[PDB]
Amino acid sequence: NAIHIGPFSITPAARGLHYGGLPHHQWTLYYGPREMAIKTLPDSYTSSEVRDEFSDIIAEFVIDARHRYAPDVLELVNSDGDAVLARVAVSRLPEALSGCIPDDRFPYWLLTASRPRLGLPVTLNEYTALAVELSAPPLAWITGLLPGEVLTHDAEEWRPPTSWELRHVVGEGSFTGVSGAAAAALLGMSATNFRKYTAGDSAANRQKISFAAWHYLLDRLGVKRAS
Amino acid sequence: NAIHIGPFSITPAARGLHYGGLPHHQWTLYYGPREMAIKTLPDSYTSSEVRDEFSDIIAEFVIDARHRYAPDVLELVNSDGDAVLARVAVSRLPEALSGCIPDDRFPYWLLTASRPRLGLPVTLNEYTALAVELSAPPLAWITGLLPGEVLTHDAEEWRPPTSWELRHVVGEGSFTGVSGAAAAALLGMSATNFRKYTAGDSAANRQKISFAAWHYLLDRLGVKRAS
Amino acid sequence: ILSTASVLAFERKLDPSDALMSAGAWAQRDASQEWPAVTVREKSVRGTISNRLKTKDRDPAKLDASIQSPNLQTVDVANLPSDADTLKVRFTLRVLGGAGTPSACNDAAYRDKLLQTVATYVNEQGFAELARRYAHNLANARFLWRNRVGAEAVEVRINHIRQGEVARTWRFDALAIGLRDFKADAELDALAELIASGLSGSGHVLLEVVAFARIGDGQEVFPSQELILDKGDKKGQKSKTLYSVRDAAAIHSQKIGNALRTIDTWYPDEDGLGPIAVEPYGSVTSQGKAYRQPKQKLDFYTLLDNWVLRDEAPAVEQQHYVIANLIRGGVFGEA
Amino acid sequence: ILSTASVLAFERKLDPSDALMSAGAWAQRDASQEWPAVTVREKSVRGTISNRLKTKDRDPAKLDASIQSPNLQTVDVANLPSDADTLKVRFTLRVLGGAGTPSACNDAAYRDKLLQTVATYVNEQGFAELARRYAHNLANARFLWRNRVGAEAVEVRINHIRQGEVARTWRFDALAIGLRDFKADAELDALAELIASGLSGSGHVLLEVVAFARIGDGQEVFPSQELILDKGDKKGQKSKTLYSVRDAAAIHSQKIGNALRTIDTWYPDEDGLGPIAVEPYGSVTSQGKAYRQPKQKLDFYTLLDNWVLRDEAPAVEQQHYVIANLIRGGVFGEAEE
Amino acid sequence: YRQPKQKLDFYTLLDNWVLRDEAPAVEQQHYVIANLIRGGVFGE
Repeated sequence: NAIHIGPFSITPAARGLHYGGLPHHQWTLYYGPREMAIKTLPDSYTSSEVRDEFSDIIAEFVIDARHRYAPDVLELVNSDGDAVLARVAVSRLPEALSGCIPDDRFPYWLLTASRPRLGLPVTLNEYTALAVELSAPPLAWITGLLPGEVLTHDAEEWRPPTSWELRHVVGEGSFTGVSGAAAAALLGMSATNFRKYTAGDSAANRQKISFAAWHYLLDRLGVKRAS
Repeated sequence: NAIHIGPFSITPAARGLHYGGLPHHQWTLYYGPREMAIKTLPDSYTSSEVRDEFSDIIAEFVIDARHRYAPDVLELVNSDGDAVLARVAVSRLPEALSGCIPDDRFPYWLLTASRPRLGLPVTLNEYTALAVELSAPPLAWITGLLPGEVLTHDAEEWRPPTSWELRHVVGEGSFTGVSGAAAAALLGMSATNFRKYTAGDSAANRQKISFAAWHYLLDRLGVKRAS
Repeated sequence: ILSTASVLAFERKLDPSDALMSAGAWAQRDASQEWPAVTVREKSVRGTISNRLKTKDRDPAKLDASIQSPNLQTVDVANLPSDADTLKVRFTLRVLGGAGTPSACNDAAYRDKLLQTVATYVNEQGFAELARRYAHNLANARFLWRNRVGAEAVEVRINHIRQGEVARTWRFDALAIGLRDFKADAELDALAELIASGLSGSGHVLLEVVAFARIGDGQEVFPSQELILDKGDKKGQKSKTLYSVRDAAAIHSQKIGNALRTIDTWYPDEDGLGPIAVEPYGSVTSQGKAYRQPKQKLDFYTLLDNWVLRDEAPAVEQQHYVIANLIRGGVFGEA
Repeated sequence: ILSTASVLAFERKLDPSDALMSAGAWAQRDASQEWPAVTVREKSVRGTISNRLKTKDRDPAKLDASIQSPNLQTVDVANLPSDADTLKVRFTLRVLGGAGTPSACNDAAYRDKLLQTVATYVNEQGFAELARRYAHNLANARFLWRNRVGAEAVEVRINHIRQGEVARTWRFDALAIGLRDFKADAELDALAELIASGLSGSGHVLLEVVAFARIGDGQEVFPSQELILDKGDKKGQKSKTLYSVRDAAAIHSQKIGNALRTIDTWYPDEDGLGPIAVEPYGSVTSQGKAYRQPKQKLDFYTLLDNWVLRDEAPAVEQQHYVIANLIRGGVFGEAEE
Repeated sequence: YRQPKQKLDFYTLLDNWVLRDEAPAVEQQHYVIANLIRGGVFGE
């Protein structure tokens, strides 16, 4: 019997062995089609023990994925160049930047955090406009694990996600950590009609989600801003 | 034959008369169940002439509705009290305010624009957080004309809008001025399936819109922020 | 009654060594015993972004920012010396025989039925067809994978070694024999019947293979690669290593073994696409597609289970396929 | 209905070696076989403070105290011997051909669709234009990057070597042909004909490129520059490393390959800026800019998708650009960044 | 010498020349062009 923790799966190996006189079994931890770890555990283990045998590897993978796909940071500096006044984490670049060094001609500059800086001079009202427009949700790093073609705004290239992609955000094992019931209440549906979406295969009574419901759900969970 | 300009309707009066030797007709301009103006126009008038006979009254009603339901304005002042540095139009109040006068203890204050001011001292990073959270879309004044129960976030009290309410935002006569085809492309649907929504009565082959599609459409048109 | 065994395993035949690389000058190929080895080195590379972007055209400034801070890596490389124009690759091959017998089993009746089926196959035909195809794959230098591409003239040379000396030599032109079809020629048939004599258990055989390829001075050769797991992420400096046994560039054995058993022409899809390597659910990772899907009754497992348990033979080409899969060896059990 | 493949890869054509350097005197150019190599040495350097400073600096006491403690570096350098004035560069080149076939794919239909696309291209236009531009870039010594500038006279010989001996010969003056345009010439047309024959899968070609550049006595040359890695150094280490094969200064092969494909004159920005190298989102790194931005419809991917999937064949120069990018090779598909 | 609190270093003179078009005296222009003939790394 498998165990499912979000997009991860833990399976046994169908024929045990005797190590030290006691019967054991090999277990494998998968992330989609990629095998990550293998352990040998005895029997008389409940499923919670098999869970927290691998919990640390799960947490480390979460830490690395969070650090790698972190969004970019802009900052607001005065006319000298140092003494950053405020920071903001954006999800896109404001498209007018070109490599700059601040001088005394203007009292406010908006630079990047990367080292060969790009920058722009602002006047504290357009800065608020850019902060409103280009900001990033608190869980924007989950978008680094998604295929992109399920994330576009254009309706012509979009395709509905599969169940394995959909388990990245919904379910108690997912990275948001939200339930199916709470996500169903977030969309104004029943729990059963929402469970219809996450069956596993469309032949076994499963429907695709809509474009609008998918983007609105990504909006309400704080993953994609979806203006 | 009626003429429909968004939520407005222009009907003739079913039996004309002769004024100055020429045949005429009475016309009435409605806004839902409320009658607004009555004119007497001759025949040999195309529908464009009957349109711009009333265009000015339509524009004046738009001007008054825009001014009345305008959102509130906050402002950022330094330690003296005058010389506002930046302004922002919010859609809600930040819930921690209580009537204040700025002093020299802090260099930044966030006051209201109404006269017995409320205010709060900030430090230019939480100010950006409040600006990201509580800002207002460019067409937020259209929400003043809507019944509210079609605008709530709670799924238990929400009801779908009727066709007359739905003509406030979609259609060439609406206040946003967006087409049915463009709104259908904004939701990833066909034009015909979107025209299914705006028929007029559900007995005459018309379906209600969903909760998620309605809120996502209000998000994408810049009417309600819908976080 | 008479089910399949739960555990069942076969040892491989046609064991190759690893291939060793060395360089020298053409027309000195007959005196190639002191040719020096090819060594791997390191060099630095700076490159920019060249893949598809995840978001297509929503951010040009991110593209310029990625350009202004490019990527730096360290990379292994193998070259010929700047005064030699010929690669030399040498390995040995051992043929065993005793093809039918597994190395592990559960039911005695299962393996008895199995080896009597194999005895019937070997009584009908010899190993002559499979040995012909193997000698054909050895004639052209297919085991030079990328080093064969665009070469000028490539010639192989096989010796038969019984005691410490050579019994019979062969020479070929590997560009005469294409990679597309299986012809006949008397030298190739003599080699093929030697292979079939080795496969039958009638005697041991040991061959050594040497291939020369005229490439050009200072050009690039291609050994096998290795694993750079969890090492190209923190700084990403080292990013490619080549396999080398005792400071000489080398190819893995199983790459040569994969190159040898590309003889399967009987897969149902087409025949204008050339032979592939044998496999249960015969698949090519370079195209991401498995011929002999289990839906059609042409995979290895259903063919074997039909031949042994329901006791009807498939077509003779499918008998060639299942016998070649038994020659390859592996683990066949309930997983 | 016909979507694109998820995995796609093309091996490269136009494979060069890496070029190594040697030295001698002019008018010994026809005996340059025993010209010794140019080696690399080391030397010490003491530097000043000559960069911008932060605002919390520039208090002059701190500046003077910074000038008090100096920095001592070691540096690799390479220069001509003290009685020679000509630099010699030598490498070989293979033109492979068969540029249409991918090395990995998923859809068969996508594969033969683009196969018949490049077959229609190669039936309409030959390989004559691209081989003309390639032989142009071989003619002028563009692969000398910084050794070309400020040189007196530069001459380049090509030998087409078919068997173990020479078959044909070329000689040029590299600064006669500009780095700005593409003219016509009979010998250049014969060379471009040979290259376009090799690209079309007709024959087997192999060239040897030798360049002679007149610099002066004892002057400095420029090989490729390596990358040094050190984790919390002690401020006495080297700060510059040079590439060398078997104790002879050399240029990386990809530097030569980048100099060879500098044939893009069709980018929509301007015309007085010179040809650049063929790239998807065609970008040079010295400017830090990206011509063929994807918000314009002139990058490689949108041109390829409009040509293959929906049959909008672009302008003929854009077709030249796409075929050049296919000759370059690369990785396309859903290994996206 | 050319201490940058005095407005006579290379950087401030170059910035005032290129941006605000306050071209300095001809000897300072000689100094700036000689510094450009020297060459170097002028970035942050």
